[PDB]
Amino acid sequence: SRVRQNFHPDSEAAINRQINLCLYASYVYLSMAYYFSRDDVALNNFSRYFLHQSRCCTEHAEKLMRLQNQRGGRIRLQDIKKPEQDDWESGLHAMEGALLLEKNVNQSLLELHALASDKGDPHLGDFLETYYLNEQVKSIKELGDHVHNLVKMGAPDAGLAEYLFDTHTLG
Amino acid sequence: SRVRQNFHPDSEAAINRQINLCLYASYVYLSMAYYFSRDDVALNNFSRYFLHQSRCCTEHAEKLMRLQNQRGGRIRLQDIKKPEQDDWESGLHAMEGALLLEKNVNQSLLELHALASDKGDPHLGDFLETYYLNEQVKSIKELGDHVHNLVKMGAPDAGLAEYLFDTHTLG
Amino acid sequence: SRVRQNFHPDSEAAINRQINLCLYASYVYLSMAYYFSRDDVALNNFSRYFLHQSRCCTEHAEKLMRLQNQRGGRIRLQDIKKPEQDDWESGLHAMEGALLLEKNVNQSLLELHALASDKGDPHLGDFLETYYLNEQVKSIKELGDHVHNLVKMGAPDAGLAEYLFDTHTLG
Amino acid sequence: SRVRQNFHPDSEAAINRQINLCLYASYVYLSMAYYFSRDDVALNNFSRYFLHQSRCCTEHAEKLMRLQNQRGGRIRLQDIKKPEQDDWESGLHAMEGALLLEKNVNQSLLELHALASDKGDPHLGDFLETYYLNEQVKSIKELGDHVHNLVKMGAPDAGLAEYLFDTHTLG
Amino acid sequence: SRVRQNFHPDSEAAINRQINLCLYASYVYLSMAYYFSRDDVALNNFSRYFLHQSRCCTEHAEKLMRLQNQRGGRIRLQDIKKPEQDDWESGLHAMEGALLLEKNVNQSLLELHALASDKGDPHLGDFLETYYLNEQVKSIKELGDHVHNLVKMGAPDAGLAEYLFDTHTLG
Amino acid sequence: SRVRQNFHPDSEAAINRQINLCLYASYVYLSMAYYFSRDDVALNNFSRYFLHQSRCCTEHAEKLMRLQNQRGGRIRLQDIKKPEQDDWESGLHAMEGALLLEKNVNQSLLELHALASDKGDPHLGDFLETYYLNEQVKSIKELGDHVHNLVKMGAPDAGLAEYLFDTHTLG
Ligand SMILES: [Au+]
Ligand SMILES: [Au+]
Ligand SMILES: [Au+]
Ligand SMILES: [Au+]
Ligand SMILES: [Au+]
Ligand SMILES: [Au+]
Ligand SMILES: [Au+]
Ligand SMILES: [Au+]
Ligand SMILES: [Au+]
Ligand SMILES: [Au+]
Ligand SMILES: [Au+]
Ligand SMILES: [Au+]
Repeated sequence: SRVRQNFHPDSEAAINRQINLCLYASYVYLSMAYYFSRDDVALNNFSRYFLHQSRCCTEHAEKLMRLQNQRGGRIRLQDIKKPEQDDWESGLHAMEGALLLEKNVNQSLLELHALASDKGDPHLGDFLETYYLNEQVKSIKELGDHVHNLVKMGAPDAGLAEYLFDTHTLG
Repeated sequence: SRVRQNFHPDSEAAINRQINLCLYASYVYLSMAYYFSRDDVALNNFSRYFLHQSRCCTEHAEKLMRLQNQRGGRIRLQDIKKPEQDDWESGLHAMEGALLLEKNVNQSLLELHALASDKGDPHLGDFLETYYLNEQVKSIKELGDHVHNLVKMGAPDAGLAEYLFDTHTLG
Repeated sequence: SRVRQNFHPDSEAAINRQINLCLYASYVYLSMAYYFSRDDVALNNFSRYFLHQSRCCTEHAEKLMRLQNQRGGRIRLQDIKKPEQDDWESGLHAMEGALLLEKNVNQSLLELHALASDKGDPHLGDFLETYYLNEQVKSIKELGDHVHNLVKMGAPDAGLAEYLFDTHTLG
Repeated sequence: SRVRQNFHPDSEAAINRQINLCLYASYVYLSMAYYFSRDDVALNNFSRYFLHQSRCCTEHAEKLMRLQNQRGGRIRLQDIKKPEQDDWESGLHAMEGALLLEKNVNQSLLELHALASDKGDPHLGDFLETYYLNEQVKSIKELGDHVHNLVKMGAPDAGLAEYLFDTHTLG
Repeated sequence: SRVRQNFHPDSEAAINRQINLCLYASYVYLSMAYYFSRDDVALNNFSRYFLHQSRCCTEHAEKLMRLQNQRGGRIRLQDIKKPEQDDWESGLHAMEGALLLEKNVNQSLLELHALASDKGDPHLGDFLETYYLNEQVKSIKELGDHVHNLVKMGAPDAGLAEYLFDTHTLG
Repeated sequence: SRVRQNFHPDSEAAINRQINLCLYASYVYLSMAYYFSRDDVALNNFSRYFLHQSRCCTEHAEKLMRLQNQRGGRIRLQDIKKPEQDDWESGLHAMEGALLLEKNVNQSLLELHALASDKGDPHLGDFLETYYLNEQVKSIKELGDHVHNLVKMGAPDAGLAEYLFDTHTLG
């Protein structure tokens, strides 16, 4: 590419892997969003919350695709794997699944940053720091908060817990 | 499900297949969108055009997921297959690929409508007619228009054709 | 902590030390602020200037406390030592004391950044770069400017110097 | 000091002690504020509530420093001791700790007022009455209200109590 | 300098070299801008485009001069060399020359960043990342886009190519 | 050139020399501007004043480049020489240097006008009269005013002089 400069083939490949992972995380969140609008779950603010999470991950996936083009890399898409479950069991189980998902996404981003550093690619390092790493920390912290409150309130077995959390925290 | 009524298991399964197909079509269009923002393609209104196509297909996929929940069906997600190509070759090739994609999506919707009719599900039939069938006809017609003009202008080999089409029709 | 990831115990401890140092710097500046509103000093814009410096350091201390929580560390507070003097002697002496204070704070931040780099913590490195390191450089530069002008004007012994600097530069 | 009049050295010293105590109370409240934004506590309106308490105590400390200067006294700062705990255990425990803290601060203010009266310093007595004594009574009453409601709701062991109090009373 | 801290003499010297290079790039772009307003070239949006490029490089040069002062370095100016050509031959030749110029400027910035990293100067590294490295990537990508479209349209020999590109892309 | 009329080759060459001289004067003023934002000079309105002088000279250089194109001449750029000093010593020394610079620029413009008159080029003569000669007289007069006041105030050795001039005249 006539724009390519200081852009290692390993970084290009790692960006393509991260694109797939952010698309996958978007899909997991979409699955969770529509679990909570089932007639036998019906927690509409959990639904809205995870739909917003899904949009955020889609935006980050697209920004990585833009980055690939900006640097002269070439996007290579792969299948987006279906999520591990269609039935997410409870508000608490979904929040815990989201927390684990984001820590896995965070680990991948940190490994991508370490690669960028190894290859002396400060543009890529800054891109990750500016748009990904602190956003990931904020989301993980928020999910941790939500898990804590749900557990303390007695979710999933206490009948009022997820209902009240849906209407107060996620409202 | 305590909401389920007149909703055949075959229709539920066929809705799950259509959800996957609309997500797949969304992915194809996303792939096309970022092909046109490559530095060696750089047709930004083709890029915008296919990104909009992608959003429309995502909306239709989500509306089918909502429908499944509304009727008491259960969403079952599957892998979203990667598109057939990462390199879409030209503006004309992409428009022709999109036209073929939409005719395939349209055929699936029409088969879904025929199933709904066979199972005496007028709610499902109306849902498809109201939100899917005429939108598909409009999009196919528009893609046909675009293919015709691109071919007549001399795309892909004529150097001004896709450039001028990008700036005039898709601008 | 269920949110903790890639966060080294040394970094957590170093953050707790920096919190104490930023609180201490806030206290020094508060002391300076109220020195200049003594009836036998009465330089109200020096007073306002150092009060603003104090608020800025309090904000940075709180942002480090927020960071500790965001990353799953645990805040451990220590005594905030009283400043070295209650009588800051003159506008020039206070500005020189502030310059030395900020260089000490800056050195601590740079050592914290070097630790973050050693521990492969790019989130922490970026946090320091984004919110602390350039703000410190700007403040040190401004204090250098003020010291230069005060010295050139003949502070502290020239009777008009601090009075005129208070009303023109700090007004 | 050429402004000093009817201002007893004991009152000056007692004002310096009260400044340290109000700064200490500010620090305790800051500690409490950031306890409630831990991922394993996550009661953000408790956090906001105690942060506001902290700002109020900082304002009262500064107003005492202003008073010292207004009367021709000389501010003598001392170390601000760290709070007794970093882990405040629960919303109820923190509210009870705050109530005890404010009664101790109130006792010190009342002793300061008695000193002012003994030394025939009505300006100092009025300053305390106008800006400190009724504000202290209001805050103690409010903390008493909060403690009562938390206890009645079943805090800290009842899972919904602090969550609901956070969102309704402190929201 | 009484403000100088953690600022290596090599970094100071390298900043002075980068200032000259950004001023030089500004001069090249100014030369290109007025080539396109010749009566025998007369592509006024090419002219505007390169004038804007020139202003951007002047701003970056001045920001490096500000940085030198902020850190306590001392600006040392050198001759600004005249550009390689006064006659830039065509819109396509100028865009290709600009692309090569920016890659050379980018290489210098990346080497400056590597120096900052070697000398443990995170303030300088962040300054380059925040204000220079991503701006350079964006400009190189845009120039790549423009070169691609011009080539595909048949520039410089096809009579309509640069005229149409001037009025559509650069308008 | 098909636009060229009554435009002598000597005038074209002399215009190219004046372009270089106005660019050089712009560079001198830029150097002066950033001398006054050194931490050990820190006269920010001197800095602003000379930056404005620099922009004015850049505008006049560009207007001469436009003139060359308007008349069918061909711009030939040369190196822009670095200024005589990086350290401008004082506000007074810089103002005196600027006065000498502008008289040299003025002499060149007057010689250019005499050439235009010799070659019977009234368009060029009017261009110089309308945009250059009275602007030069105004700037020289202003610099003379500033030099006079600085000298009378006791610059550079009197500590208040440049400080007060910076804040009152140049503010
Ligand atoms: Au993601
Ligand atoms: Au997001
Ligand atoms: Au679709
Ligand atoms: Au659509
Ligand atoms: Au601080
Ligand atoms: Au600040
Ligand atoms: Au207090
Ligand atoms: Au208060
Ligand atoms: Au530049
Ligand atoms: Au720029
Ligand atoms: Au000039
Ligand atoms: Au001017």
